[PDB]
Amino acid sequence: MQNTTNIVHVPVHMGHTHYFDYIDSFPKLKEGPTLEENHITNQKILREQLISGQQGLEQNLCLRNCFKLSQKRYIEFCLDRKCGGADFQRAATILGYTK
Amino acid sequence: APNPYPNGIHFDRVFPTHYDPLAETNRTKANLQLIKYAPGNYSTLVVTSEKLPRPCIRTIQNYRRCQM
Amino acid sequence: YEDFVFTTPYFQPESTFKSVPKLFSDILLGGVEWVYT
Amino acid sequence: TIFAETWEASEYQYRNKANLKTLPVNHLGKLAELKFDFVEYKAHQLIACHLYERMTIHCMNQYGLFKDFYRPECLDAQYYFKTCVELNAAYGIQKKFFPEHFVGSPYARPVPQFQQLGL
Amino acid sequence: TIFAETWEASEYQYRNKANLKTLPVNHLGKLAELKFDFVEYKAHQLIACHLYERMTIHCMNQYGLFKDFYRPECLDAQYYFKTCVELNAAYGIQKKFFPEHFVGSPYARPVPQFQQLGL
Amino acid sequence: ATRWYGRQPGHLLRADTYWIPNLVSQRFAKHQPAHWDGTQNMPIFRLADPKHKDSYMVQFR
Amino acid sequence: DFAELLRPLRSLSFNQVVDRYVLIPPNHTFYRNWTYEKFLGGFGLSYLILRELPLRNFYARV
Amino acid sequence: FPDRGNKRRWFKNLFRLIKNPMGYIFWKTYKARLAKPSLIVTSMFIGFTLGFIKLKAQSIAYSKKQYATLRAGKNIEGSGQVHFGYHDQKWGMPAIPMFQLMYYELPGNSIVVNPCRNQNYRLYFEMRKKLGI
Amino acid sequence: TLRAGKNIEGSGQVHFGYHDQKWGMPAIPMFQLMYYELPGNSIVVNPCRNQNYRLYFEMRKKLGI
Amino acid sequence: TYFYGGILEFVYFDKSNPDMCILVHTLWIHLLILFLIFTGFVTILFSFYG
Ligand SMILES: CCCCCCCCCCCCCCCCCC(=O)OC[C@H](COP(=O)([O-])OCC(O)COP(=O)([O-])OC[C@@H](COC(=O)CCCCCCCCCCCCCCCCC)OC(=O)CCCCCCCCCCCCCCCCC)OC(=O)CCCCCCCCCCCCCCCCC
Ligand SMILES: CCCCCCCCCCCCCCCCCC(=O)OC[C@H](COP(=O)([O-])OCC(O)COP(=O)([O-])OC[C@@H](COC(=O)CCCCCCCCCCCCCCCCC)OC(=O)CCCCCCCCCCCCCCCCC)OC(=O)CCCCCCCCCCCCCCCCC
Ligand SMILES: CCCCCCCCCCCCCCCCCC(=O)OC[C@H](COP(=O)([O-])OCC(O)COP(=O)([O-])OC[C@@H](COC(=O)CCCCCCCCCCCCCCCCC)OC(=O)CCCCCCCCCCCCCCCCC)OC(=O)CCCCCCCCCCCCCCCCC
Ligand SMILES: CCCCCCCCCCCCCCCCCC(=O)OC[C@H](COP(=O)([O-])OCC(O)COP(=O)([O-])OC[C@@H](COC(=O)CCCCCCCCCCCCCCCCC)OC(=O)CCCCCCCCCCCCCCCCC)OC(=O)CCCCCCCCCCCCCCCCC
Ligand SMILES: CCCCCCCCCCCCCCCCCC(=O)OC[C@H](COP(=O)([O-])OCC(O)COP(=O)([O-])OC[C@@H](COC(=O)CCCCCCCCCCCCCCCCC)OC(=O)CCCCCCCCCCCCCCCCC)OC(=O)CCCCCCCCCCCCCCCCC
Ligand SMILES: CCCCCCCC/C=C/CCCCCCCC(=O)OC[C@H](COP(=O)(O)OCCN)OC(=O)CCCCCCC/C=C/CCCCCCCC
Repeated sequence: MQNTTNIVHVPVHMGHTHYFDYIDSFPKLKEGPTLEENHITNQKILREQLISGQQGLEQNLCLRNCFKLSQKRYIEFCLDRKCGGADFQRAATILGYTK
Repeated sequence: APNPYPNGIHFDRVFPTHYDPLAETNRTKANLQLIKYAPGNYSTLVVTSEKLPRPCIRTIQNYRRCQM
Repeated sequence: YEDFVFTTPYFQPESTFKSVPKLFSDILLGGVEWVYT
Repeated sequence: TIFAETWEASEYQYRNKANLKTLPVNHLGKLAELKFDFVEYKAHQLIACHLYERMTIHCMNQYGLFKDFYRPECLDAQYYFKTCVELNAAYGIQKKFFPEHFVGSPYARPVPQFQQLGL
Repeated sequence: TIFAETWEASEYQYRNKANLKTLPVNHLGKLAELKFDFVEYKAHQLIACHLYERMTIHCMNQYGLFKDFYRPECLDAQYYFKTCVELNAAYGIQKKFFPEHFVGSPYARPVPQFQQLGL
Repeated sequence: ATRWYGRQPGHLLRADTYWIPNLVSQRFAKHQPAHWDGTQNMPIFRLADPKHKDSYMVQFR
Repeated sequence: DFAELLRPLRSLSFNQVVDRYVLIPPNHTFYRNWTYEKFLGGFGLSYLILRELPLRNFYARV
Repeated sequence: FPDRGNKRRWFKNLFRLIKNPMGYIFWKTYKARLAKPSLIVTSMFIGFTLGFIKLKAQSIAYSKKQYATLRAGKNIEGSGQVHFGYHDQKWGMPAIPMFQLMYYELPGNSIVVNPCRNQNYRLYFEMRKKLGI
Repeated sequence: TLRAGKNIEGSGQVHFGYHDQKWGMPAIPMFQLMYYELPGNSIVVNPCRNQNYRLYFEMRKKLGI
Repeated sequence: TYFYGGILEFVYFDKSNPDMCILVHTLWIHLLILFLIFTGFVTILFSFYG
């Protein structure tokens, strides 16, 4: 079995140039926004989050940290002990984990 | 460095030596034309596991979370 | 079990006392190859 | 666990993997390198890893643990003993949950039932 | 059987076996080696092994089978045609009964069901 | 299957003048009749295997 | 021409075809490889004749 | 101008070597061979040269073994028999009398068909008498 | 490769079997203008690593440093 | 195949059938080459004509 064998699941286009073998292009490649455009787009999100998304944050952060535990029984213990007697299903709806 | 724990695995080059790690106190040096010893002069047998990719781990965390 | 489900088929405890007589099989590090010159 | 003094070496060699280590019997020659006088019974030298344990004790009684135990005959016994029980612990587990890895096991290369041959 | 003029080159390559052969498209350059005049439609040159067949007929009509057909341009067409239908018959049967041998088949490397993961 | 068929040892003649012990010992050997037993595999000579007790001096490479 | 390839068969029956071209009596006494010994052995015989060329210049015979 | 007398001198000496190599070698080495070394040195030259040629022949044979192994279905990375990994190596027989008395190379002409094959001729003698031959 | 779990028969990179070889840059200007060897000192840690220092500057201000 | 055979395996069937020709003149040339080698051995080491 050839040692330099690879199975690729996305299309690649190989350049037919003498003395070189490489991938010169990807079919249907779309050039997205520049790094500066995404930078400006992100700053608008961070600016709003800095001005209007900082009240009532301490509670939401505690809920998020409680849900990062391994077992469910430890989450309920974290909510009741740290988050001031919160409910599992009621906190999961705030964090957006409910369907 | 201590004498490596006896290991009968060896590899011959010119002729079969019939190496016995229990026949000598200190292990004789490996001559290029005589013998090559097994790897890990100072090694033990353990069990290990590869770490799955980070994105694959996040999908597993999200499944369990949505499950419970 | 403890808020976890591990799907397994029905275990047969009778397989514990399965009579398996040991058989001889020796490994020879240093043996014969397929072709020689 | 091994419930005897002797074990077949092939039973602790792999069948589908390269064999880079063996499970050798106790090195009785290291017992003659102790310069001091000691009493050792031949009934305890074959059981796995126990000889290196008794030697370590003999050396820790004659000498201590500081500036006198640090001689080649005593450190190799302590290293052998510590290494013997680690290798045997791993081989014992591997024999318990991975018996198919070793030679002599009927599951390393299972023999099919006659119903699978189509005759 | 191939029900088109074109086939993906990878779909006839082995995934778990060394690739020592390809199933190439018809060699159109061999058609320009015939010195004599002939009428050939482009709508028949891509289908597998047929171009070599038509070339053989053209050569067996212009020349015969004795002392005039034995020229390199005509014998290579007869050999390519005899060889193309032999390989394609073998690859076609291997595609029918051993689809798991080729790249692109989902059975070459089966993807497990979610119930096999234990989540 | 190919490896297995290849280990079935071939027949190697006992006559040997290249090893000096056989060059001397075989001068005193008595060739006795090998009565056919109904087979086509009678090992009336030595076997072409490195581990054979009469072929270990031969270098199989 | 395809019908000319089958000319010697139209005059025969199937039994004659088999006994003619299939069931050739076995005879393994012939030196079949003489065909190559004569051909390739000719290079040597031709050399024995060619090495006597009366070309005066040595480099011409080269 | 160059020395046009030296033109094509390499070609000319090559053809003279082909015409009579022993004579070309003899006279081109005559003044050098006037000083002959000892029997020991001359023997070492021959022994080491023929031994190098003998190992070259064995390596040619091992390549045919690797080609047969390739045709048999085993792809081969690298080359040679100097196994870098966890395998036994078999160096060539040391060309010294110690190993030349204990070992000797396998003569293929000693691998034979079992003479039991000749007992099948018994069928021929019986069929001939059955047919009245 | 050996330590990673792949035993090696033979040695070298002159593959006798069905593999691609790479012989080495011919020491002539033609190939020395098209090819150049991989300089290991050019393989670097991504500078995004330096953006984790933002955490330090924010902590120092929270603790009043 | 079902009763007395093995698995059906795909292999490439070589149409070229090599065969070393057992000839006579080849050993003649071989002797001539060794005869030159032996004569050179004699010409260099067992030549006493000068
Ligand atoms: C009374 C006086 C005389 C009057 C009569 C005058 C008329 C004389 C001529 C008529 C009588 C001829 C007798 C023989 C019958 C031949 C009939 C025939 O058709 O032959 C055509 C014959 C075959 O044609 P071909 O099919 O092309 O085969 C040649 C191919 O090269 C082959 O290539 P290939 O690759 O296909 O095959 C390789 C080939 C090997 O081929 C080669 O390697 C040779 C290649 C040539 C050298 C390469 C450079 C070529 C450069 C190209 C240009 C060459 C031009 C040469 C023109 C010469 C014109 C004749 O090996 C073989 O195939 C088999 C060879 C083994 C045969 C063994 C010999 C049997 C012959 C009988 C032996 C007894 C005869 C006496 C012995 C000789 C005298 C001591 O053509 C040749 O003869 C070629 C020349 C070979 C040299 C022969 C010279 C012999 C002269 C003898 C004269 C008589 C004795 C003189 C005594 C003097 C005192 C009186
Ligand atoms: C529109 C389409 C067009 C299509 C056609 C295109 C074709 C273009 C044609 C125009 C090109 C030619 C221009 C005219 C040149 C006039 C210059 C001149 O006055 O003569 C200088 C030159 C000077 O030689 P010199 O003064 O008599 O003495 C030489 C020295 O003494 C030195 O001799 P040395 O004894 O002392 O030994 C040293 C010697 C020999 O040293 C060696 O060891 C080299 C040996 C090379 C041959 C062997 C290679 C090894 C492999 C084979 C093994 C054979 C031996 C095996 C032995 C048996 C083994 C058991 O060194 C040499 O290489 C001598 C070569 C001559 C000097 C030229 C400068 C060469 C420097 C580059 C060297 C590398 C290239 C080597 C080329 C081969 C040269 C023979 O004489 C010539 O050779 C003239 C050659 C021109 C011939 C033209 C013939 C007609 C051409 C058209 C025919 C159709 C062609 C169709 C081709 C189709 C496409 C492929
Ligand atoms: C560098 C290191 C590595 C070296 C590796 C090995 C090198 C190659 C080894 C080759 C050895 C083969 C020996 C063959 C038999 C020779 C027996 C003999 O008595 O010799 C005299 C013998 C001449 O005796 P003759 O037959 O009575 O011819 C005199 C006539 O007056 C001739 O009449 P002429 O004067 O009018 O002709 C002009 C003259 C000068 O013109 C030339 O030769 C220059 C151009 C010749 C063409 C280039 C040659 C290419 C190679 C030939 C074709 C492939 C191989 C053929 C088979 C050859 C083996 C027999 O032609 C000749 O010298 C004789 C003809 C040359 C052969 C041409 C025909 C070849 C085809 C043979 C057909 C017959 C055989 C049947 C086929 C056999 C195969 C199954 O010489 C030869 O025939 C050729 C010898 C070639 C030797 C070349 C290299 C020798 C030196 C190697 C040094 C090794 C290193 C160690 C040295 C240590 C020093 C310190
Ligand atoms: C196509 C294949 C290509 C690959 C193979 C290529 C092979 C090429 C070889 C070609 C020939 C080599 C060049 C010879 C030039 C012509 C003859 C000559 O030398 O003129 C006479 C001239 C003096 O001799 P003289 O005038 O007759 O006086 C002597 C008295 O009459 C009486 O004697 P004395 O009382 O005055 O002193 C005692 C005696 C001392 O006794 C000896 O002669 C010492 C030799 C003992 C045997 C050595 C083993 C045989 C070597 C050949 C077999 C190779 C084995 C396989 C190699 C495997 C590894 C590759 O002195 C001598 O007789 C001569 C010794 C001077 C050294 C001879 C030249 C070196 C040995 C031959 C080189 C072999 C290379 C083969 C492979 C090369 C692959 C790259 O020698 C010189 O040129 C003086 C040069 C200074 C030599 C001393 C310092 C040398 C230090 C470098 C040593 C290199 C060793 C290489 C080892 C090879 C690998 C293990
Ligand atoms: C009634 C009293 C006795 C009369 C006896 C009759 C004598 C008749 C003499 C007949 C002469 C024959 C003339 C024709 C031959 C001439 C051509 C020739 O090659 O001579 C060398 C000739 C002369 O060389 P040189 O430089 O003048 O040195 C001359 C002497 O070597 C001197 O060199 P050095 O001055 O430097 O002295 C140092 C010496 C230092 O030596 C020592 O100090 C002590 C030696 C102790 C030997 C210990 C041996 C231990 C053995 C252990 C082996 C164990 C393994 C056994 C395996 C058993 C398996 C179970 O070391 C050597 O010279 C080494 C020489 C090698 C000798 C090998 C034979 C040894 C025993 C022979 C016994 C013969 C019976 C004599 C009884 C006398 C008793 C008192 O060399 C050449 O230049 C010609 C070309 C040679 C090319 C090499 C290939 C040649 C091989 C073919 C030769 C022809 C066919 C075979 C002939 C026999 C060859 C052995
Ligand atoms: C070459 C040596 C000549 C002198 C030798 C003297 C010693 C004699 C000792 C011989 C002992 C007998 C041993 C058995 C010999 C076997 C010969 C052999 O095997 O080949 C026979 C075989 C018979 O052919 P088949 O019909 O196929 O076989 C039938 C078998 N019943 O003979 C042949 O191969 C044909 C070629 C024979 C040699 C030809 C000689 C070549 C020389 C050619 C130059 C002659 C002049 C040519 C002129 C041509 C004019 C047109």
